[PDB]
Amino acid sequence: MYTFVVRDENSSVYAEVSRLLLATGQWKRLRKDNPRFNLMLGERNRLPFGRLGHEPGLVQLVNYYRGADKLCRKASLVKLIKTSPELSESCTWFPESYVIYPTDEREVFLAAYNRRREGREGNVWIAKSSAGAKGEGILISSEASELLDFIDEQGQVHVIQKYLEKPLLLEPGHRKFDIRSWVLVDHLYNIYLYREGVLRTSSEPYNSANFQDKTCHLTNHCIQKEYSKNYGRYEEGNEMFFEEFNQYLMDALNTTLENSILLQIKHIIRSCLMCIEPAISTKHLHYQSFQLFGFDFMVDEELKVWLIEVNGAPACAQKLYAELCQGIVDVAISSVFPLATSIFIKLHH
Amino acid sequence: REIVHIQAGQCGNQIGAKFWEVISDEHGIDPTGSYHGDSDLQLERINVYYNEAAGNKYVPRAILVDLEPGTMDSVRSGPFGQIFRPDNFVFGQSGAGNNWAKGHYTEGAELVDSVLDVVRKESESCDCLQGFQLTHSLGGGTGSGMGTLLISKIREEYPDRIMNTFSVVPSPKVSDTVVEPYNATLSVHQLVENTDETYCIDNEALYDICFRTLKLTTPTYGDLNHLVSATMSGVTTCLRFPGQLNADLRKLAVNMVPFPRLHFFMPGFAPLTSQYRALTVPELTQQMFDAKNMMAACDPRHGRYLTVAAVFRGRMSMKEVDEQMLNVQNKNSSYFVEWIPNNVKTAVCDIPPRGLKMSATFIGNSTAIQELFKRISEQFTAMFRRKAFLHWYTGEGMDEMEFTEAESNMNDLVSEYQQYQDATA
Amino acid sequence: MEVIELNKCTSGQSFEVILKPPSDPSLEEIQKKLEAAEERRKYQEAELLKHLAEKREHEREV
Amino acid sequence: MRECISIHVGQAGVQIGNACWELYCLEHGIQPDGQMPSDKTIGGGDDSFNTFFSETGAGKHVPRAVFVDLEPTVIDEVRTGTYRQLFHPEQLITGKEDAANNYARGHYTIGKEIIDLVLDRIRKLADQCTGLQGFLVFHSFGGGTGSGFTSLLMERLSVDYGKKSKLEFSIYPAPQVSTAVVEPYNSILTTHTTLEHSDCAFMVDNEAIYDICRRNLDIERPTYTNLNRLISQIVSSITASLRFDGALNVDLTEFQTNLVPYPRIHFPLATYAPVISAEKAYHEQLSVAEITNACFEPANQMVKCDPRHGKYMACCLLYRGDVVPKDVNAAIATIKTKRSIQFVDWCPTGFKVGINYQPPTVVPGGDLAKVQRAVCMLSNTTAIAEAWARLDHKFDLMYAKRAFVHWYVGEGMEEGEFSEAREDMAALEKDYEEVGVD
Ligand SMILES: Nc1nc2c(ncn2[C@@H]2O[C@H](COP(=O)(O)OP(=O)(O)OP(=O)(O)O)[C@@H](O)[C@H]2O)c(=O)[nH]1
Ligand SMILES: Nc1ncnc2c1ncn2[C@@H]1O[C@H](COP(=O)(O)OP(=O)(O)CP(=O)(O)O)[C@@H](O)[C@H]1O
Ligand SMILES: COc1cccc(-c2cc(N3CCc4cc(OC)c(OC)cc4C3)nc(N)n2)c1
Ligand SMILES: Nc1nc2c(ncn2[C@@H]2O[C@H](COP(=O)(O)OP(=O)(O)O)[C@@H](O)[C@H]2O)c(=O)[nH]1
Ligand SMILES: [Ca+2]
Ligand SMILES: [Ca+2]
Ligand SMILES: [Ca+2]
Ligand SMILES: [Ca+2]
Ligand SMILES: [Mg+2]
Ligand SMILES: [Mg+2]
Ligand SMILES: [Mg+2]
Repeated sequence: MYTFVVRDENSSVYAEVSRLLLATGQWKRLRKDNPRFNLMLGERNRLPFGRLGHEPGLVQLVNYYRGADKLCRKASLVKLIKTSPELSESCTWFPESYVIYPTDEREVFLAAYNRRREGREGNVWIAKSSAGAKGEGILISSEASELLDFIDEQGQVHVIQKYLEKPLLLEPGHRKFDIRSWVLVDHLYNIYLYREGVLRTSSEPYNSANFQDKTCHLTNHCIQKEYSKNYGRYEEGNEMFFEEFNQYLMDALNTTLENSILLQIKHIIRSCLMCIEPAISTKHLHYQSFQLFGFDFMVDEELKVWLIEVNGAPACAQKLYAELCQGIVDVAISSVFPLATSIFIKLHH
Repeated sequence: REIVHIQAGQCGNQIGAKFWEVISDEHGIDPTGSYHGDSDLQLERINVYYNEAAGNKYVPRAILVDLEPGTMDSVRSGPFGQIFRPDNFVFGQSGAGNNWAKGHYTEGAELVDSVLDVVRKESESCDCLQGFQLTHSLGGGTGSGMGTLLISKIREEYPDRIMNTFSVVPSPKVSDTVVEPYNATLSVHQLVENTDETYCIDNEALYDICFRTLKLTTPTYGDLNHLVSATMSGVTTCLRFPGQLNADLRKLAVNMVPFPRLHFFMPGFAPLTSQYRALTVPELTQQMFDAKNMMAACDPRHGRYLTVAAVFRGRMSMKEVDEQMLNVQNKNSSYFVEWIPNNVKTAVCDIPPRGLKMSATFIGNSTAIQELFKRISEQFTAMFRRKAFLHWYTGEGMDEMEFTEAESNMNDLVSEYQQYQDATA
Repeated sequence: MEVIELNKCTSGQSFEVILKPPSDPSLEEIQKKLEAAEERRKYQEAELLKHLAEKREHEREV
Repeated sequence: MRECISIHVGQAGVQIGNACWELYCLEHGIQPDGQMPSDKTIGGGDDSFNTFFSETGAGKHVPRAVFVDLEPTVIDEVRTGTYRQLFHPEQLITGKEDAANNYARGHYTIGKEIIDLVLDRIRKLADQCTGLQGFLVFHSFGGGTGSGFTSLLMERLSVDYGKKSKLEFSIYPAPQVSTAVVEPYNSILTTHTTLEHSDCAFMVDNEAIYDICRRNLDIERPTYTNLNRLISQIVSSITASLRFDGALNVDLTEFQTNLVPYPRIHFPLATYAPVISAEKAYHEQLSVAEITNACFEPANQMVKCDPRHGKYMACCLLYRGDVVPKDVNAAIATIKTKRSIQFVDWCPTGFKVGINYQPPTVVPGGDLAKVQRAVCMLSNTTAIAEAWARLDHKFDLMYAKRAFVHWYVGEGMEEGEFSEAREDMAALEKDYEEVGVD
């Protein structure tokens, strides 16, 4: 029977996967450093890809795609989109973003801000960086000087991205949101979209004139639960699931989630992952790879979808751990190591 | 690269005689020393254990030692008795009375010089001496006491040559006398320092195998020796036949012994015989890793493997042995140390033994071998705390403080085996 | 994709295609160490034969 | 003309040398008795093949080679084999007992006893050279002779032939075909002491050759004979520029100039295609673009690793057979638009290409099929460092417990050399990290 190893202790998702593989009766867990394994639930940093696929007579699988960081680091993602002919600077679903080191794009960022300033176009901007987690490291302003000054104050890379001033606002609440989608890519590079997403909801009413407040413009669950008094006023945990959001769109705007938003989502997922397919694919490699991705989108008031970031080590929604984690084993693991309807939308390419 | 064989004492000379019977058959040499074989592959590496002599005869490079003529008189009259060089019988008259001190310090000391004289002559006619192998028991007096004495004298004259032994370990279930744990403990201290490889053949295991698995309600020493000679044929098979891989005693020791003192191996054999059904590779592999096929009464699941070597003989689906070897490891991957990578090696010799189409020999350096020494240490202390039977030894000049030292070193040996059973990466 | 320095003969050809331009020990010192390991080898051997010599004393002491 | 002397050390080196020289003779139309009907310069000449073969008045063509093993059974097969007549006795040097996979035994204990004789016999061939270029040393990382004595030989060759280039063909250890667990120790030890003395080393992982043989030749359990005849093809393609008329890689110095910008990082990755079975009676011959594309499939590399996640410092395309420059450029243009090929910023993004019109030669009754065209790509990519990491990790696991170390100390070594060599590999691994990441 098959063997596997855990090398990430702080992993919510794969904690259940190792839990559920053990209960199968055909899987055996080993120490964090026994190479005689079939599957590696590897670590988020410096995973030793070079030491995989060199154990005789052992098919070796790993839950991460070497090189997928180029899509999951904010600075690299920008350069991937802007320098990839498959995506190009003419990208309709990515906000005009620039990579700013405190190679560099400082002038060219000011270049459009000036043209925009003279044109009375709401030149409101946001700066971000992958290092600052837990809602720390985030600045929004209307003129570069105040933003670029924050970038130089720190010592790591930062990207300046056009803050979207006209988000789709839910009612009752007149409040903001983002959408999280989970996508599984298996060893064959089939793209599987989990049929269940979630809206991370803002519990405070949107305010365009006032970004002084540090909770009316960000909604990563953690921020709302620690810096907002209305965590849960409308729905359990600032998390609205698709059934409800679909019904809301039908009633309020006479459309469906599938038509108005989810088509654009499926297109962006395919576009992003197929752009990098030749650089990370492991089809003829001595080891195979799969990986779970968490795409974060947002919707504007014209029902256009925008990709904001891609997270390569994502947590799941509490209710959906069981179903999702069972889906990985079915498609990602058992597909390689067979045993004695579906929850995924196969994004065909 | 020639090997010099030595057999000392009753046990040593009798398992030795069967060893020469077996390999002599495998190579096609009759009791008179004449080759009558079908393949030239039998002869390519025949020099390894035989000299070529006047009249196109092959003579075993063997030396026969005992302090009493009884067992050696039998050998000369046995099946292959006339194969050995008559000049290589060096036997005393008095005996050792199952007394380690008599073989090591008094009676043996008198005869030892005569033994090394024969060693030198065998060594002087060797193109490139590779090392020595000794067959002997650790419970008697000649094989145990004199055998470890000879080992000490050989290392003095050939300090850069490999010294290996097939040592039969005593057990109350197949016991000749009660002072057997005393002689064993004293011998082991010598083997820990002056041998490179010791194959621990435990008579308890040979009995259980003969009685429990082979369904022999009353085994004889002949029944146990059939298994011991079968193992020795299997351990030496790669050296005795033109085998794809290049097997050398020092190259083998380097790959099997990660620490100088932990050089005590568990032999194994499969199938266990005393039938015609072709045994399949699935069956050969799972047997050799079973406790029931081990020649040392130790549970491999109560320890860990430092190194392992499984040796397969015959024409067989070699792709299948690989598939299965890699299968049996996955089933027992917890019982292989993680800090010696790729510590399970496999060799195949196309020529099977006599009467079997496929066989397999197992050589393992497992930390569970301590269970044997712990068993011997208990029997030793049970008597030593009351100093029982010591007068047999103090009467030959020994001091009880040599006993205390030996006891301590073997409990040290156990402690060292425990160190690496718990070590991790 | 420029092709340059194309040489050719009856046996074959060779050339270069560019797509994007750029953006002491001595003998004595050895001999000593082989000897330094040799002398270390002898010391281990002497220490062995001394340990054995000590055990020859004890043998005939008994 | 400028001569090259091949030195084959240990079992692996010797047996691979047998494969290469067998192949060389067939490629040059030399018979096993050393006669060459096509050579009209009797008793001499400065032709291109003379870089590897000398000529006698009797018309025999003799490899400029030395074989050396610390035990004779392997070289004995040379002295009695098909090409026994090719070599004369003093070219073949043998000891009596081997190094038992012990680097220390090969370098120190036994090395000291035989080094002088070997050098003397090498000097006897250098004296027959008008303009010796350097040495090609074939050996294994794992064996005691191949690792320990080779390093000793390399050290003294740098002293006695100071300004002459030295190239290595090194067999990287693989569990599938090895019977030794200490090979990681010998690999790190020999690399450390040989690194400063080698100008260019072509490393071949036996794991790569093993899978290539069973995947592409459907051989269920390859032998050393299977592996060596495949390796010889690659070795031949690499050395063909020295033996045939040409413009690219005609001096050993050019290998260093074309493939090695930094001295320490001198391990080019070889990739070879097409490998085709002789059992497939009729095969769809592969185009120039298909075999050139195949040069970027890790399954065809001599060392399993992912160049996509490293950076290139140089690249040479060595075609043999019916190839013309136009078809090469077509493939390269297509390939660059479909593959992840990033060069370091301080080097040009270009390929140095060479073509010999003679198609690859296969030994009669071999496992390989004759093909219309083949290519061997030589790439200096940082991704090859993966092989060092693998090895460094195995070294670390055993050394933390000092497993097997007593076998080396007993032969005269100090534990310091273990950590001293391992520290050198640490720098080397970090040197590769500097050049190719971020
Ligand atoms: N490709 C290939 N590798 C070989 C061959 N023979 C040995 N090797 C490699 O070398 C290792 C065994 O050591 P050898 O090279 O045979 O021995 P050595 O280098 O002469 O050193 P000693 O045997 O100790 O004298 C194996 O693990 C292989 O990796 C061969 O014929 N072909
Ligand atoms: N272009 C844009 N327009 C509007 N809002 C934006 C935006 N870019 C970022 N945001 C805000 O920032 C938040 C997401 O930040 P981001 O996802 O980059 O931080 P993060 O990656 O550290 C949290 P996680 O790791 O859980 O994804 C959202 O709540 C969103 O409101
Ligand atoms: C008592 O004196 C002797 C005499 C003859 C042999 C031995 C012996 C055998 C042995 N066997 C058998 C063959 C073999 C071959 C291998 O590869 C080529 C291998 O892997 C390196 C392991 C084995 C396992 N192992 C050790 N240590 N000694 C001892
Ligand atoms: N396997 C086997 N073991 C034996 C044989 N004879 C004796 N022994 C073992 O050796 C012990 C007796 O020692 P003995 O052979 O008399 O030693 P000796 O005095 O040197 O010949 C017993 O405990 C047995 O375990 C034999 O024929 N076969
Ligand atoms: Ca007397
Ligand atoms: Ca004398
Ligand atoms: Ca000529
Ligand atoms: Ca130099
Ligand atoms: Mg993030
Ligand atoms: Mg008796
Ligand atoms: Mg050898």
